[PDB]
Amino acid sequence: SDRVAQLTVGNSSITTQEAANIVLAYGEWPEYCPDTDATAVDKPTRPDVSVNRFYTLDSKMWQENSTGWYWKFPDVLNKTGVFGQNAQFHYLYRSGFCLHVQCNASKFHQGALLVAVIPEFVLAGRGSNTKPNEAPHPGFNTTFPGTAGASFNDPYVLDSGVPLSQSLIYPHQWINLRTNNCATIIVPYINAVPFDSAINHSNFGLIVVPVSPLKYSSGATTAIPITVTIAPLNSEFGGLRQAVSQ
Amino acid sequence: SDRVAQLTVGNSSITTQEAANIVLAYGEWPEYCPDTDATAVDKPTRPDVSVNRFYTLDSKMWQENSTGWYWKFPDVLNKTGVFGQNAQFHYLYRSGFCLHVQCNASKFHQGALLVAVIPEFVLAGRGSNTKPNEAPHPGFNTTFPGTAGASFNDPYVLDSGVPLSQSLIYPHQWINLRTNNCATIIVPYINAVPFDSAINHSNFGLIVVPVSPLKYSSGATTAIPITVTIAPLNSEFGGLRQAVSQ
Amino acid sequence: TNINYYKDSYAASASRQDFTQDPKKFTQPVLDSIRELSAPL
Amino acid sequence: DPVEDIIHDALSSTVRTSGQDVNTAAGTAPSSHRLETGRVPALQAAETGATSNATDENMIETRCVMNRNGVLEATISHFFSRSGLVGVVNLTDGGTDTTGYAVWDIDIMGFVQLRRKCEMFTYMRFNAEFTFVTTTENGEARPFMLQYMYVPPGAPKPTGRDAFQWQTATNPSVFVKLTDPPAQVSVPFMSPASAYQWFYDGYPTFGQHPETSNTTYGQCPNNMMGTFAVRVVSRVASQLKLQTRVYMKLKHVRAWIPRPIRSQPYLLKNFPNYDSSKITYSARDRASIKQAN
Amino acid sequence: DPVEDIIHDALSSTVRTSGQDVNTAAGTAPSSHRLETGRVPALQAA
Ligand SMILES: CCCCCCCCCCCCC/C=C/[C@H](O)[C@H](N)CO
Repeated sequence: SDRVAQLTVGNSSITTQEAANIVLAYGEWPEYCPDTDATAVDKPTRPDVSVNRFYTLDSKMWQENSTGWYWKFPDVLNKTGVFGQNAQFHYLYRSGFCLHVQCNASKFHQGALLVAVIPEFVLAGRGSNTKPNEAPHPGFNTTFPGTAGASFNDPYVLDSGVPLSQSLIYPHQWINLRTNNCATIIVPYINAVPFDSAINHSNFGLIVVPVSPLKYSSGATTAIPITVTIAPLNSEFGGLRQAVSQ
Repeated sequence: SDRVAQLTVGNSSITTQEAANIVLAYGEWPEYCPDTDATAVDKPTRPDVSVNRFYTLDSKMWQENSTGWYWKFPDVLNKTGVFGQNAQFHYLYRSGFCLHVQCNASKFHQGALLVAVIPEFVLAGRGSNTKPNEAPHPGFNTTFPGTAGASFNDPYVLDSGVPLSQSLIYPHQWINLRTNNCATIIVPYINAVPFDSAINHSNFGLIVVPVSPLKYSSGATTAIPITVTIAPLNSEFGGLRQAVSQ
Repeated sequence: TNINYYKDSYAASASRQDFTQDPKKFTQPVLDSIRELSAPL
Repeated sequence: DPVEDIIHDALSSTVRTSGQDVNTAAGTAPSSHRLETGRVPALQAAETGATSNATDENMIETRCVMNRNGVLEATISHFFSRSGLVGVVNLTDGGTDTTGYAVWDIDIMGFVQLRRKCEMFTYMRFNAEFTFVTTTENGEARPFMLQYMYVPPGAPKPTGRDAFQWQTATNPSVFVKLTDPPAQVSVPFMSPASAYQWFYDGYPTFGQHPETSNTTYGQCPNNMMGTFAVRVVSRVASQLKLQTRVYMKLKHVRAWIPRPIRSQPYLLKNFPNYDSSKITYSARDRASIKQAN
Repeated sequence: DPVEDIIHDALSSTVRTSGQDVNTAAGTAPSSHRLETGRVPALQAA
């Protein structure tokens, strides 16, 4: 009576039967820009159906010695979908996402997964050198991995010098393979500015960490994937211009 | 709260705990012959307890290469039960059946079963010859198998030239070994005449087809049976006479 | 308005067409009339 | 009062789906996203035999459409309103054939295109509108006259061209010319039963029934309804090779207990016998599973 | 009126946690034993 779940945005319609409890980040639904705070004097655009779909990212396989994965938003959607072709043509942007991540496993398997959004998820150069002109820094494809989503190198400090043990201050939901095969988050627009660029400023991150390692007795499915389906809500766009890849 | 089920007719009392949802054929309960339509001028008889019992047919074992089974009604009950001794002594007859079929399997097994009643379930000679005097025809024991119930020869066309894919227009209920181990149908009297003979005209058939083959990893119960329990409701009888076997 | 030139009933053509459809006889022939958007089991 | 058990059930032996009249197509109202647990129309249970009621409004961001598409032509009344071929006779009135008459028992199962339609419904009840088109083997019309007598079951069948049965003081007959528009006749529901039956899971008679060849199987007589004879109106033979098609319409039709459509080809008339050696698979064969043409 | 689809969402585009002012620490009331099924605050779902 609570385990089922029906979320439908746009022409999509997702359902999960075993996972339960939608967690809403910070108790505020995603809403449009109010009149009394916007700065973009021109009219913004509200497609509301073409863009507000459940785009599905690629499957990431979970191994018994896996480390973790992460993505950036709205960076994962700039080459694909009408939302991609809408962000390349607009300087300004505002939206609120409905994260949803899936990890299917059998009732004989074990394991858990920490799923959390990370606002303003910067990364950190991995090196003891403090020379300012020779400082190690993460590359572009490392911090903006795109639709694929790169992996971690040391997840215990989130590759940012912040311990994972405290990482539940952020909105989160646990996938645990005994009771739920899926999780979901509805996050509003979190930014100190009413609008922002879409191909420069990522609003937040997402982490999917194998805290408890996948362990199964030999003789079962060995290739467990993880898929994340993402869906913006109450999107905005303004300041039309030419295309810009990056 | 819906998975349990308690059907009790006559001195019997059947229960099934895993199977759910009684399907009633065509949305009309079984009822007696109304006054304004009957033709048998003599009084008919209404035992209502001796005959309205849950008679259990024989168990049919399900193998991994099985084809199907079928029965005919009320032909399966003419040698057994007080209903048998009542149909042999009466030219006319009317009743409405409460089919119920059971197939128990473990939660590690897989398989499905198509259960459906077939009104006026004629059969078909299996042969390319169209010579009218040398036409292949089904034998008596093949079309009236009795309490045992014969098997199919080609179930994809129901041994009647009708594809099984369309066979769900009829009232049906699926046994599927992941969620329900049993099924049930309550069927009224379906006949273009108010009464009929009981040892000549079978009102309908029943089919139990292994659509999805029983598959289990080796090391489990290999002999899966299928039992069908049948129960007439609102029976009638008229035109008493001598015995008639067939 | 349809008219018959004979005093028998079976000489008419389309004496009364009728819209009457009951999907509940075949599509949902169930005892426990399930809810329209809930969990059936 | 003498005993409660007999008055209880008799009082409770009373009668134990009020569908509406749908004139148009079904419209739709809008619908927004709804993100809530407990309420799901997708995850139905088709195993209960019910149809899933996953309506379009309940899956996607639909719109408002006030439809207007008419459902008038899909009803059974106008589905069988088309006339169709039923039989042919071969009245080979010539020098060799010294009969001058041809009798044909009514069996609509003889031709497939009308047969496959009525197979969809197990019990039917209707009134018929027969039509006897008339012509020669060359398609030519000629100045001649024909007689079309219905010979019910039990009637004396005609014996020749000058037979006394053509006096037809009780049997209905149609006297018509060959330079005439086709004769057309309405026919009522003349079954001895309450409704026609295209199927019969048994035998007409009692007694033994063999297992080597069962020619009496599946032959109910309630639909078997006599013969229909034709001659040219003449006591001496005129040399012409005649062949009259007979057509019927179904009107005031009332069906019951829908039946699937037969896919396998027909081989006989009164028996639905297919062939095990050539099972005609309904679907065309594709390349692989994931190669939708 | 010309088309319902545009006025429906616009009317329903309105605004979609009234926490109190806590001056002190949180007190507590007594509680006795309660031996009953169905009601459990321990077995949560973190
Ligand atoms: C003088 C008028 C000639 C036309 C009258 C011929 C009798 C027509 C009776 C129609 C009976 C129902 C239609 C028959 C269908 C099939 O032949 C049978 N149901 C079984 O084969």
